[PDB]
Amino acid sequence: MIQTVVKRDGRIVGFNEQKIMAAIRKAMLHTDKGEDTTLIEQITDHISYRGKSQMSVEAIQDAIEMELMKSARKDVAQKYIAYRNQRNIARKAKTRDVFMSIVDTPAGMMMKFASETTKPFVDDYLLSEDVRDAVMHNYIHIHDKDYYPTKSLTCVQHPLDVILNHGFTAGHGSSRPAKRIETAAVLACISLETCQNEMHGGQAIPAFDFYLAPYVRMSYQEEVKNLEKLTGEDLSNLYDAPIDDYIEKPLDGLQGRERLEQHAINKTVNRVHQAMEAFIHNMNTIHSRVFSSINYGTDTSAEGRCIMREILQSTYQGVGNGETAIFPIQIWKKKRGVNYLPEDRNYDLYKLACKVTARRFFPNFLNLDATFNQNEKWRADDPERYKWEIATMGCRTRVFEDRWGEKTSIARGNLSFSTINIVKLAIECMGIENEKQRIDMFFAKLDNILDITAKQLDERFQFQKTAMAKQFPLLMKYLWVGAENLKPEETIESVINHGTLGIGFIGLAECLVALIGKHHGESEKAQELGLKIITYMRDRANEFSEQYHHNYSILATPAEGLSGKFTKKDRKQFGVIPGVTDRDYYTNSNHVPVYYKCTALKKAQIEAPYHDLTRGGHIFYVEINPSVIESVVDMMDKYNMGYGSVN
Amino acid sequence: DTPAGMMMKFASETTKPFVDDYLLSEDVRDAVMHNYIHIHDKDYYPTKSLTCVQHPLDVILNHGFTAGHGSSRPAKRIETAAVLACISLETCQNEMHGGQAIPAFDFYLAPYVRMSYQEEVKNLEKLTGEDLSNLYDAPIDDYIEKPLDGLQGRERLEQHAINKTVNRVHQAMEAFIHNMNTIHSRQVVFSSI
Amino acid sequence: EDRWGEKTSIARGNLSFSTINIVKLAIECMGIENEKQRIDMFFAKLDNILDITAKQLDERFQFQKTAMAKQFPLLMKYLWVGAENLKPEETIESVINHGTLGIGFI
Amino acid sequence: EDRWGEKTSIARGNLSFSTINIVKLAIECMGIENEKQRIDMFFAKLDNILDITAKQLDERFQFQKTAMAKQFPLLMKYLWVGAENLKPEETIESVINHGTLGIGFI
Ligand SMILES: Nc1ncnc2c1ncn2[C@H]1C[C@H](O)[C@@H](COP(=O)(O)OP(=O)(O)OP(=O)(O)O)O1
Ligand SMILES: Nc1ncnc2c1ncn2[C@H]1C[C@H](O)[C@@H](COP(=O)(O)OP(=O)(O)OP(=O)(O)O)O1
Ligand SMILES: Nc1ncnc2c1ncn2[C@H]1C[C@H](O)[C@@H](COP(=O)(O)OP(=O)(O)OP(=O)(O)O)O1
Ligand SMILES: Nc1ncnc2c1ncn2[C@H]1C[C@H](O)[C@@H](COP(=O)(O)OP(=O)(O)OP(=O)(O)O)O1
Ligand SMILES: [Mg+2]
Ligand SMILES: [Mg+2]
Repeated sequence: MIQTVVKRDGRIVGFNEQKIMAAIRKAMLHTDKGEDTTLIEQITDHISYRGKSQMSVEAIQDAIEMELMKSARKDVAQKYIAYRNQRNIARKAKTRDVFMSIVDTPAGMMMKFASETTKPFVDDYLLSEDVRDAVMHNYIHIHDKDYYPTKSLTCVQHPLDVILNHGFTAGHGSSRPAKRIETAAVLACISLETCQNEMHGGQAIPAFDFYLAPYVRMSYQEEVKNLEKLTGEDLSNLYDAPIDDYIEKPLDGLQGRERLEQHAINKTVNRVHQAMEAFIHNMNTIHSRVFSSINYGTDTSAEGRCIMREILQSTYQGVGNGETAIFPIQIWKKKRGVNYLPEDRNYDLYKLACKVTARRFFPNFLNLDATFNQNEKWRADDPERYKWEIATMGCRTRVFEDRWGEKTSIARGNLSFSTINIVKLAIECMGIENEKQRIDMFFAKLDNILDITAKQLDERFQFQKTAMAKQFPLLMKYLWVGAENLKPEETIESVINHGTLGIGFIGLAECLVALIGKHHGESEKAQELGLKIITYMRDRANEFSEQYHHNYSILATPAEGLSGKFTKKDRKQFGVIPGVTDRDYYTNSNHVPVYYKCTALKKAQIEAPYHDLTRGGHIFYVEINPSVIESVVDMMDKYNMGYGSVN
Repeated sequence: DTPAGMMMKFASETTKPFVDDYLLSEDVRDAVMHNYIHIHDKDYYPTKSLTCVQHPLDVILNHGFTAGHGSSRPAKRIETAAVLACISLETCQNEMHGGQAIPAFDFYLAPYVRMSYQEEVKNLEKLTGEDLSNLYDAPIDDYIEKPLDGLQGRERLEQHAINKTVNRVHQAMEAFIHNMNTIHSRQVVFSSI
Repeated sequence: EDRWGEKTSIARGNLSFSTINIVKLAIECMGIENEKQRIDMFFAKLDNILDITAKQLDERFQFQKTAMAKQFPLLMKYLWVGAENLKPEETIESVINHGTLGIGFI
Repeated sequence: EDRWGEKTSIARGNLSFSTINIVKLAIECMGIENEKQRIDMFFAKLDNILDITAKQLDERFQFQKTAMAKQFPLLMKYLWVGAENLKPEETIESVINHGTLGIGFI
């Protein structure tokens, strides 16, 4: 018969026939009709005989189920199997993640639960038939689909002046306008964190130096007032006294009323340094607990320069014990006539920026001299000229133009963006040996996929309106264009049509190899064909914008949540192809593949003429001494490069 | 109506049936269904979380903390200790499902009022060149602020430092309250002191 | 209080708690007409419900162990009682017992 | 070692210990012709004997507590770990779990 049973943990025990009987009985006492031991005895006798003298618990339960689903009582088997499976799932939850398979920080687990429970229901009940079929067959990717039922937007550029000047009331929390540098930075961090919860993208602050400039003078005035209180003097003429720069100088060797004109500047510099050092640590820890971007560089004043040189020296020492800071993402705004040439006003700040980018990976560089960035309403004497300087985010997104409004990049943002796979569009028509027919079929299918993605974006726009203003407290009261005439229970459809709808692509080297012998980085004809298809998409986007009364733009997708979710589903359907579906990850939107070795000059020369057709966003990533960064910035200046992120 | 609220509702509704059907016993489920017992925070059952903790602030103030990729040096004033306390209270809320409390607020924040008193004195020494080495550990009965209507020598150079220390602790005690109240927009963290 | 520690309210908290419905038991014990047998039946039901509640709390405690210290970064490195002698991959069994279990009523 | 205390060896000792006869279990498993079956039977009997021994040690532990500290003046006033916090009439339950239980073999 059977002598020994091995438990699950590993213990060895003697065979006990009164254990199978009591287990079958508890499955017979949960059905419509129970039974006495008439069949239990037969099952146990059959199991005990025909054994191996040593059996496991699972090896006995398998036999129990096999016997139960074989003798006239198939209703006890289906109660036995389900209970066994539930107990197995319960025991597998002590060291694994079974609950995610059925459908580490607790907040992350809850967010994953929400995303997984939301995605399929949106995929089924909200999308139309044609768009659903297009999405199913690995054609188009709808970014942040989990947040679809929450009629949410992507990002916005914060007009920090409103908050800093009038105060903000969000819920039961109200805050007055600031009066020094130790509160303006905190209020900026509060605004970023608050608006992050209301949108599924990043947060950016344009004109970082301009907004905080007025709060460097206030600290100086407070220090002067406190300095004249213990001496009984009268320093009323120093309040509006112009200052060349807030440079710290040693105090020894002076006396009188010119010695205390420097103590105030010294302590003002110290306070501004501490404030800018707290900003970085806060925006790093909050993310490590939020996509944050700050752009600055086009201010010429003693206060803006002080802020720009304190931030650029607190980002040099790093965080903690010298560690580099991942956030916030810092961007330098370079213009011809402000801080570029050696004789311009802020050349030393530019030199410091180039030095810091060689140790701490930041800042980036945004070129204001490009054709698509220049604005005609700019004059370097208006104190509010920052409204006409373009700003970008760390997520590679641009919103400058507008067909029914001003050409500004403040208080505007993205509404939605979707990505179109074109490598499959090339493999699906790789069979043809004649080039002309192959290209014609490629274009014919590209037209249809573009129409489908435009219809999907229009439908998502139609769903995103009908959202009450109260659902977004901070965004639709202080941080959007017309968000000052909207009642709490009023639809935002009267101001929603000021954002950007993005159409992106992933992979162009692969498409050309699946089309012609090589990619754009080796063959000129492939480069011409790629430029042609990009221009065709841009013209179709213009037609869509004219037809649907919206704004459409072409984007180079950042490839942060779509790096791999396009090539596995093509390997499983088309097989391994040399140089196309044999690398793991597709190459980026229009870059140069990381394996085709090139120099910076050739890469820049080939990749430059795409930025004029990628108005929705583009990057110039170069892998690698301040001289190297200076050369990179000069190379960007020589061409129409819009955004660069050399490290 | 806020997106975070909708996501949390989805997550809780997803979690509850799994807890009912896979993790509870048969006698517990019958009592739960027949309106006998109520299990608090059942939506957080799969996340093996705790409810409450009393924060020891001296550990994170004398030394620093390294959570994730961030780091922080030990506090050296009153305008950074009151911020590190907020950071700890907001960071530990996402790892539990209850409330956060700070015991002995006065004891924990006391050793930094004195450090604030020793920097204004240093600035005064740098301005009016003296030594002032005996003012550091002078036993102060109270940090009360009074007007400077008539003083001279080493008696108004010691009241001025007290005035500045009081003005710097007021602006941090109000910042603590404002920061803990404004977590509604950014459920608001349940905090006690 | 602590049966295996010191009377310290620092670095300690609650693990979980459940509440017990008392009024339903009293409504169930309402057809009795002796004023002395009714209270005895109420107590008999209350004892069983308390036993089930304690069993549920113990089972939740057993599940709450086997949790790695690395999914509670700040709590199990600085803020808990013995957190300092723990490693990221170790479970919190050795220090979890300083918390409390709660039985409620309404 | 200590699962609920520090890893010291001062003021700690042994509560009781019991020994298990292994040779008799092997003599009983001697008529089996197959070697692997013999070893499996030996382990099956050893597991049961270990369970009974642990039960006996736990029962003796339960009896050993509820002993007044007055019965061991010096030991429960100065020599034990948690002593000096105990009244003469208080039992030693709170400080008895720092000892060790012993299973032995020959
Ligand atoms: N001692 C045994 N002798 C024979 N078969 C056994 C024995 N123990 C378990 N089995 C087999 C046959 C039973 O139908 C089946 C159910 O096991 P069960 O008695 O619930 O044990 P278990 O390992 O789950 O223990 P527990 O639930 O008490 O921790 O396992
Ligand atoms: N309520 C029930 N309904 C149906 N079948 C049951 C029920 N209770 C027990 N059984 C059956 C299937 C089980 O595998 C067997 C023994 O029950 P049980 O000991 O609870 O299961 P188990 O061994 O899978 O659990 P565990 O892993 O928790 O020890 O009897
Ligand atoms: N808002 C904040 N969020 C997170 N960390 C912060 C914040 N503000 C300050 N910190 C950090 C910066 C330091 O690492 C630490 C202590 O600050 P602080 O007292 O200025 O120390 P320190 O030694 O760097 O000062 P200093 O060099 O200016 O004399 O707290
Ligand atoms: N961390 C914070 N979070 C939110 N609001 C804050 C925070 N810190 C300060 N505040 C609020 C408090 C005030 O309402 C507002 C401006 O503070 P502050 O610069 O001290 O000016 P004030 O109006 O209090 O001036 P004064 O104290 O001179 O009268 O910001
Ligand atoms: Mg510092
Ligand atoms: Mg104030």
